[PDB]
Amino acid sequence: MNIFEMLRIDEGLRLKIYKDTEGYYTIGIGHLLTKSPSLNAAKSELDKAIGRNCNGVITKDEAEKLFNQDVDAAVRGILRNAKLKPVYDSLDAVRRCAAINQVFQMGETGVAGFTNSLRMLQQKRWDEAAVNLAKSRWYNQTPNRAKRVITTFRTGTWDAYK
Ligand SMILES: CCCc1ccccc1N
Ligand SMILES: [Cl-]
Ligand SMILES: [Cl-]
Repeated sequence: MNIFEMLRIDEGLRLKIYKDTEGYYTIGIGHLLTKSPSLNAAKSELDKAIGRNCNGVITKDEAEKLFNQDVDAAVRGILRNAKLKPVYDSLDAVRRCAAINQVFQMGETGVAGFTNSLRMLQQKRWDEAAVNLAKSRWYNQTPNRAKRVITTFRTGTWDAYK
């Protein structure tokens, strides 16, 4: 297992514009297009990201390309963050995938305010961090996914992704 496979599992793959769990226009492998509710803004955003007139539809390769860029951006966002960086570097490889997942789904912002969890993870208090992480709107809105990420942080194995 690796980050791409993991995220492909959590986000799925859709080649036509769709609405995410929060009702926002998205495409491909969880690639957010816009928070606005105007489909047209969304199509404009898609065309600009792809570089051609898509008319709301993309190819598999195009999707995968956005996905590459997006995984990369996420990691790089983590590395640039002062609160995040030190934590991330303290983790092993599996757990780092779980960190990237979260940032991919919620932004560096969202994650940057999980202060108490940050600390617990840095101290390697797995079970404690796991409980703390579940006390969140993130877990409450997307429990199945949050469960898999939390298990991942908790155990350092790919079991939740089976
Ligand atoms: C709870 C925050 C977990 C975390 C630590 C380091 C980098 C990214 C993320 N998501
Ligand atoms: Cl792009
Ligand atoms: Cl879910």
